[PDB]
Amino acid sequence: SALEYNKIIGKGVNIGNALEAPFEGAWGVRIEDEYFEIIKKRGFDSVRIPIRWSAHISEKPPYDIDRNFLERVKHVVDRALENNLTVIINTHHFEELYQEPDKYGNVLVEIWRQIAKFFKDYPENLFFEIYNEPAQNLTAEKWNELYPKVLKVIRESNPTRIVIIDAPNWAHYSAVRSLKLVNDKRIIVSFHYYEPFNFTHQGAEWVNPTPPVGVKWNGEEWEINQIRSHFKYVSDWAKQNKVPIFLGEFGAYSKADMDSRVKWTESVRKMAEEFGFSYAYWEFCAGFGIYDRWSQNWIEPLATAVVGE
Ligand code: NI
Ligand code: NI
Repeated sequence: SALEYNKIIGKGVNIGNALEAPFEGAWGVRIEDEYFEIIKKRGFDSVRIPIRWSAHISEKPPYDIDRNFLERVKHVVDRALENNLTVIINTHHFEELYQEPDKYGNVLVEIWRQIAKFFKDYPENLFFEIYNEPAQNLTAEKWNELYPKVLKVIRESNPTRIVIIDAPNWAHYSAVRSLKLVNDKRIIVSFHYYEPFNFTHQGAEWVNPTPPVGVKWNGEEWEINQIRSHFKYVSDWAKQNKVPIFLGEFGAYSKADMDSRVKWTESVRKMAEEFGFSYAYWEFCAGFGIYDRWSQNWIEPLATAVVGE
């Protein structure tokens, strides 16, 4: 039945550079109501909404999320659900957790206690995702310890809602094997795919050091074969552990030449489809965007590379 839920993720897109910034709009995107209609009409099944809850909580236990922030996330979720999209909400960019997980693990626990309580009565097509891209000091070991704790508390108020568990090491495809799965029939494991990194993140200012621009991805056979090896590796593991897979982010930065981006994106997307993985493109309208807010239209053929059909 987890597999049937994964199928309602289907074809997805992240709304990035929005609520996972230190505040909404700081990174260039404010989520407009009309985007959900636009995304649904284009052919997507789902949206994934990164959210930096840790920027809108009290310092003192039990770390109350600010009420106006919760109402803003409720509005966004509501608009997406009213467009009959599956919705995934996460916690994202919890900077202290990356550095000091032992110290901040219980804050993540309490954030999730509140969100889970707030959304408990929501329809089944709202999924929760405990944390985006565990990495740094939140090691595979420490993540295997923390995530079941958060899940326990989500389950107290939401006994059956799908919960997405990311692989550690920035949700690298390889990191799937280092995940210790709990016995829960309502989880989906997620990886993010940006290989080759030198191509998808060429010119990216936020990476140190910035890989140089001008890197090509040609869609040759050995290149395609590379994607298949990575995805077969995840599939093999997922089949053995009886767990659905969500490719929760993939995309190539717009400093890459468009032709390469199109071929890479189409290839990655077709590979996720080949192995039965749901997916969410990174991302809707910012630096990796498939939608142009100024021209008010999809960027083609990259959008088609994502959506297919
Ligand atoms: Ni705030
Ligand atoms: Ni509203």
